[PDB]
Amino acid sequence: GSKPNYALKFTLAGHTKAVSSVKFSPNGEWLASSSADKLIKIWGAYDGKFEKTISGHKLGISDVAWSSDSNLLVSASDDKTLKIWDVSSGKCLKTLKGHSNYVFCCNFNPQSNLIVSGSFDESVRIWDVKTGKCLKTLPAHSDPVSAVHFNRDGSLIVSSSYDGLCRIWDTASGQCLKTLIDDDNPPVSFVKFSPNGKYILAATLDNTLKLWDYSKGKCLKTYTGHKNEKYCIFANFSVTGGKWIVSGSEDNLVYIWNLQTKEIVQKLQGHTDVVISTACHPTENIIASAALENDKTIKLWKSDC
Ligand SMILES: C=CC(=O)NCCCCc1nc(CO)c[nH]1
Repeated sequence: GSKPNYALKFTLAGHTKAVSSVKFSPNGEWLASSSADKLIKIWGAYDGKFEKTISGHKLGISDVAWSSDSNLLVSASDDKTLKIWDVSSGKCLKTLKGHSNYVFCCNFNPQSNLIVSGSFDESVRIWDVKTGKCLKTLPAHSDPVSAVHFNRDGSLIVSSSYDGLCRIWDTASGQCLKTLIDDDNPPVSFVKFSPNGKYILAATLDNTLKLWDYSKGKCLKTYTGHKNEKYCIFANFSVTGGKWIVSGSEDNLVYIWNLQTKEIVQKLQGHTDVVISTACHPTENIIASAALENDKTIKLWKSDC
């Protein structure tokens, strides 16, 4: 139908501190979760079945991301490192050292030969997956980096910061192409490219999501109704059914908007703390949501539409 009907199917318990991120594997089989408890957990995407715990970070994890082939994860930790993991063995393949403060956000490029990271040290780093060597350090921002993401062909990186800026970087040179958002405030708490790489979805700590045209550098859509003044809450393009924007909220709800009309089409109730992270399954109408330390659970929601 025209609106989704997401309903709770599974609650995934096991993290012992706040969950920080959840991500579906590109092949759809797995959900990965990261937590302040220093652990990564792997779960079945369709039945929530616990698969394994991946351990090694010395302090909490703020983000985890999948390689394009679903075989590797990268994690960003308060221990100032990223780790690359073999999902099948659970083994740490590489430790990426160079940031001078907490690593907050990470992602592979589509090629999955590079990792991008953002840190409280105000830099963005670009890493070689094969060697674990730092290829480039970008003096990207003047406050902690809240998000980093590659576009569809890997030629661009978008970054956001508490400095109030969203910047787009040429991957190959590390040089800045555009400052898309240039305000002193509010903090930009999240950014990512649209699936086709033409738009950027940006969260600001004034309870606002905006969809930007990258080429024109202009705001096309605004999404409001949720609460977001403190946390770096992820947002998603839902594309398997109806075309939605999905975000967590500091009122403990998942918000779903119609991307074109900007109307709220569903609010998912169940969590008992801030919904910090949401993920949309690559082929099924399935949302994963995760909450902070009063809750510490992940929820799987399914819709017919
Ligand atoms: C204020 C800090 C805060 O939001 N802490 C919660 C755990 C980390 C969530 C998280 N958000 C992103 C967006 O790139 C990465 N990791």
